[PDB]
Amino acid sequence: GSSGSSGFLILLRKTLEQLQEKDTGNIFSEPVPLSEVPDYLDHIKKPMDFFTMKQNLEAYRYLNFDDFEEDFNLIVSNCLKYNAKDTIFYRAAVRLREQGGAVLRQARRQAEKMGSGPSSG
Repeated sequence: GSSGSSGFLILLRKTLEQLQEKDTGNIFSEPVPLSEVPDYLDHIKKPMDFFTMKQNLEAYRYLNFDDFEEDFNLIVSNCLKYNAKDTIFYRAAVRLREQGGAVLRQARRQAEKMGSGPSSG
């Protein structure tokens, strides 16, 4: 075992929320239904969402920001790779990737400042 890494967990939980704030429509807040999209995966190799990422996070699956960030990226990618600008979910994902960036950029420094060494503070 190890001393334990909790602080990092909190930072993530707090960050994820910030991202949601941007999503006022809650288009990604929930996982896309297969009943309406039988070929969902057929185009998406790794389907990620705000709800899905949460579960993994609560399961201590994300130990390094990079990972916690990856999931999010997909949420937008799989959406921008499956749908087109014309659609809604598309324009909604673009905003998250743009604005959200600030959230992941502000929280990133924290996950690093935690350890007084490779990052000042």
